Amino acid sequence: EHVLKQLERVKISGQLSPRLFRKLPPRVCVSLKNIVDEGHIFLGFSKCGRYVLSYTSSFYIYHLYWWEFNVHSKLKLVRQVRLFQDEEIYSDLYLTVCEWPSDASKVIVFGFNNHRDIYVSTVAVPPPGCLRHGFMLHTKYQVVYPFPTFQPAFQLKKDQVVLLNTSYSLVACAVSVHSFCQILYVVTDLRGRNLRPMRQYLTVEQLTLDFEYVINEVIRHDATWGHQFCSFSDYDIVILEVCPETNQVLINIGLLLLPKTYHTSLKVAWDLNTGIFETVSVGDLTEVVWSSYRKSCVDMVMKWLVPESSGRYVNRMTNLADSERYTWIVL
Amino acid sequence: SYNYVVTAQKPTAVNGCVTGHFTSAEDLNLLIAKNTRLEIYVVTAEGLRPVKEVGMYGKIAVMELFRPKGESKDLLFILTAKYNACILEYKQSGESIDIITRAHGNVQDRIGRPSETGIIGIIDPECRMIGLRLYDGLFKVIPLDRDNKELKAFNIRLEELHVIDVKFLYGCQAPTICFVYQDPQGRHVKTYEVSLREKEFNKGPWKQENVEAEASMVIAVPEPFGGAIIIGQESITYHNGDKYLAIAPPIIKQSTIVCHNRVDPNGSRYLLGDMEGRLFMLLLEKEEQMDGTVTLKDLRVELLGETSIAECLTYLDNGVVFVGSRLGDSQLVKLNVDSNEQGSYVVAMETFTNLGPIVDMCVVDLERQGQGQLVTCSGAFKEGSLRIIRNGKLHIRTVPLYESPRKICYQEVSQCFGVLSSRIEVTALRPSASTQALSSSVSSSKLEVEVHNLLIIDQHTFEVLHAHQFLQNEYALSLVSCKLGKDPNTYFIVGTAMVYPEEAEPKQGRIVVFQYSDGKLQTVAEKEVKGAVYSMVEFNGKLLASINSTVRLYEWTTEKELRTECNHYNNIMALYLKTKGDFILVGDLMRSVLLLAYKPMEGNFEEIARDFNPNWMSAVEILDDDNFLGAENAFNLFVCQKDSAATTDEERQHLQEVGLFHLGEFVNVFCHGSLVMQPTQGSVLFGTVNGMIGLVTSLSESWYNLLLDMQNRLNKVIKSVGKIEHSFWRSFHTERKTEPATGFIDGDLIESFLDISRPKMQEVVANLEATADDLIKVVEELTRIH
Amino acid sequence: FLKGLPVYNKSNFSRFHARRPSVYLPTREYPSEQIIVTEKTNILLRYLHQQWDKKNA
Ligand SMILES: CNC(=O)C1CCN(C(=O)c2oc(S(=O)(=O)Nc3ccc(Cl)c4c(Cl)c[nH]c34)cc2C)CC1
Repeated sequence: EHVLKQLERVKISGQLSPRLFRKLPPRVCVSLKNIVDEGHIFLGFSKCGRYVLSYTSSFYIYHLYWWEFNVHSKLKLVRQVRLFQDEEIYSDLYLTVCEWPSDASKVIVFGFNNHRDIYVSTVAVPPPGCLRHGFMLHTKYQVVYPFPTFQPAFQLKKDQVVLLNTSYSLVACAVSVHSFCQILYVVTDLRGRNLRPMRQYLTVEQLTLDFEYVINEVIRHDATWGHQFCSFSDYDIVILEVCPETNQVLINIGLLLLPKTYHTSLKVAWDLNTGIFETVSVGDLTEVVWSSYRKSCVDMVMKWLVPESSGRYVNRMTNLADSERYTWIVL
Repeated sequence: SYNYVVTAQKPTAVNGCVTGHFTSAEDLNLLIAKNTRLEIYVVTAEGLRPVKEVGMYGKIAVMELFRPKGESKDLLFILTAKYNACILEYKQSGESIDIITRAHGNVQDRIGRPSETGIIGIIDPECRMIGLRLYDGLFKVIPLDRDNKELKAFNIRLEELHVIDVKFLYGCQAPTICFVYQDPQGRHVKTYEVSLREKEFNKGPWKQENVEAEASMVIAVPEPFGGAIIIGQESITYHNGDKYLAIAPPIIKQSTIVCHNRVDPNGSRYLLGDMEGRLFMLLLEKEEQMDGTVTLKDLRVELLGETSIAECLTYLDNGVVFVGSRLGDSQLVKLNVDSNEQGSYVVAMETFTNLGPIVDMCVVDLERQGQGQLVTCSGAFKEGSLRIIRNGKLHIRTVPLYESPRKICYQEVSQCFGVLSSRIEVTALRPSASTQALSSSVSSSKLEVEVHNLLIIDQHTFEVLHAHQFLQNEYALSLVSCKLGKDPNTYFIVGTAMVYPEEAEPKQGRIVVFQYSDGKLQTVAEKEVKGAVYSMVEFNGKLLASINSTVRLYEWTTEKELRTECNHYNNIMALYLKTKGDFILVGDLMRSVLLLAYKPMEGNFEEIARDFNPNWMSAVEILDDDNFLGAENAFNLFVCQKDSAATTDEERQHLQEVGLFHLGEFVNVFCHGSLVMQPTQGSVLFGTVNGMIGLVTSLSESWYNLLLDMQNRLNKVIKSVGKIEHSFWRSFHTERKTEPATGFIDGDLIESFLDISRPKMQEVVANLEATADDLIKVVEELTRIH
Repeated sequence: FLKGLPVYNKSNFSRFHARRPSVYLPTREYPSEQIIVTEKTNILLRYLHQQWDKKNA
């Protein structure tokens, strides 16, 4: 219905929201022909809309840079990072960066190259303008042949906690600079400023959960078939929903416990505040598979999905358009 | 920078509308929320009489009156825009007025998307619970059991995810809700039986039925009819069990229905208000069933007459109905059994002045003596008027225009108020100030439907001298009156744009310079510009006309034509322009604010600094050469000052927000001036959509610290109805983040001092010594500014 | 559209033809009769806990 009518309607109504402007096409576009580096691979706009991320991946170095953006002026780089330190990468690798819902002091980058390994490293964002403390952690965790699922939205749904599923645990490392989150009641290296100092001051909680121990305890202390099906072969764990209000996480666990082989499911609610608390919430039966469990879990989470405000959301970028500011860069 | 926000004129746009026996069980009361200004009235023989006006620390979003079992008089549930649900009661002991809070507590979820249609609040007819719709997919339910000390609100997932209107049905064993939601197929009606013991919904009765495409509201008919009525554009349907009745009369088709009310207690008569200020009476015809009950045989609607554009209706005793207007003056129209000769059943009795949306304004001093009065542009469609707000209590001269006023700029040489306005044509619906004028002209450029026209108004008597009409399909965007270049005369520069249904964005525009000679306005020159001229402002004698996403400087040549000089394309939508000296302030629609500079040596724009925060600006003002005030869509004020102390190129081009304040109203325009006769250094006037007019004044560091300490001490000694902390109320709040207000002293709270009891005044300064006289003197000095 | 409109008081508005209210600023305050608290527990957790409790019984 045109944009001028919308402005006229806003002037009197007093209600001006981005949603009402969705119908109109983008306001600013960019050719991305002259404003480009030279082998850069752009990853997308920032949540604030003030930078643009990119990486090179020239062993591999895998540098990443910020890019201050202007509608007509050329992009101006601000920062340069390694993001993979002391790691001789002999594989192609797949990068995907994502920012936290509320916290905007750092971003988490992921690397995806018989057993697999994943490179995850946080990088502090440039100061808006202390202004001195900027860090970047590194760490690698190897996964078993049945590689676990990967889902940023719930992994980073916590304000400063990122949940890493290592196929043997659900370690959730929380980093802050400045008093406890993990037990308020995976090896990580230190970097930043081209130095590796001993860890204002930074913090690392790294609270762990034992999947095998939790499953053993649950089956021992629950389940109808406590007189049979001792021990299991393998299992997969997926996070259903994370509740930052009370610091609780939901995990769906599937097993293949056994001359009788059958597939079974399970669920548990782990409370962050009080550590390792496997409060069971479901018990299934063994019937005469992993893809089926994944499909069931995704359907279950979709059924109960509640929309979240645009203010908080885990933006994921990988390889451009800024919906909030109606910006668009065409490649 | 340090500033001081005070309210010159309280808001006068009606937002909330309720009626019920509140003050006592034996007197009718009429309550109006307006914007954070709740007013209590009582119906008397002489008419509505004021009782009290409590100022809640929040924007009233829901008002409901309910009387739980065992209560002599009704309670009052109020939910602010910041989610501060709280039930209130009015207990008076003799001549002492007291309003205790039954219950209070924030009900913000923090994990939900605000609904498109806004906050909806309802209460069960039996008062079993209170239903709140705040976010998509979640329906907060508050139990009302008054036995325990805690009211545990709990959310219930809503599968619809697109609900529009929710209401509690009547005469059901369990509390049910009937609502209309939207799906890709279309809109639908659905019912849920709410359960508090199970904290979940249940399959409701009279299963969902498809509804019209434009269904917009639901009315819950009481017993003995029961059921619900869904009102939609050119469609009214009543759903109840197997019975289903629908009627689509032609009269309704003209406009949509925006408000409703119940006349008869049994729901046999309803009042419907339209966007064109039409009053419809909705009838339900009943028949004697075989069992001996009522079945609502048929439906029918009638046209009572025309009234001011209504945001609410509330029927009062003896046939008089109060019309709560948001885009115009409210009314106390009364229905008449006998029709008028013209065919109107409704005759007005009283009119309450409403400043309405203050689209634009500009202070003038036509009376000399260094005394200024505010001239604004109120009203939206047919209540459009110019309010001459002088200073006595303020005396306001309303000049009706019967058409929407857009802009205003007073020219002193010809002593006339050049004003933009737009009417609606199909041709002319009603006689408007544009239609009748001493002289009229129509654009002769060779370069329903709304007709735009820059018509001039006299300064003395306000008769419209001339009404110039613009090209067909052309919109009048911005207007300015100033002198250009070397010419001795003054022109009426107006920026216009061209609109076509085919395109969704402007692509052609116009910049025309007018001259009002004698009693006629002529076009000396014009310029065609690709785009729409959102805003214009004189800059050092050059017309700094802003086009879509660009800013330009025009030099008025000797050939009396506009020649562009320099441009600055780094913009998303340049909608606001304020200039001081050689500085320019471009307020982007979605890019916060930017500061520019014009270099005479190079004659080109050179961006100097910019605010990188994401904000949706509504108006921008440059308080000084350093402090730039701004107001955003979230009803908050923020001031960002250019920083030169830091010796860094990046820091030099960085604007840091050093002030934050949640004003609580949508600011439309800023203008420099004051209403008093010619401690604080400067004053700025701002107008809101709710009609509130306020002043922003700078303070020295010492005075700001003193007033901040005084306000902090005052908070302890002043009680807030609803138990809402002032710090939380004024704390800058928006979807992205919310931080405590800084650098802004709430003048309204400060003015409360010198009005509190003497022991309270002493307790405020008990150990500050300042005694009490000094505080009173400084407060009176601060008050004297406005 | 005939009229038999309600009359709550036969005398109200009878003498219509033969000023904003004073502001209310309270100094004293009485204890709140009750408090309103939202439920922070995720509804999914509540649903699953209810289902498991029902199964246990
Ligand atoms: C592979 N299927 C999809 O991508 C579909 C279903 C999931 N989806 C969402 O709506 C959504 O995803 C997340 S998430 O945590 O970032 N990712 C995530 C969550 C939960 C599960 Cl069970 C899985 C599985 Cl299995 C793979 N990724 C998952 C959050 C949300 C609101 C995107 C479309």
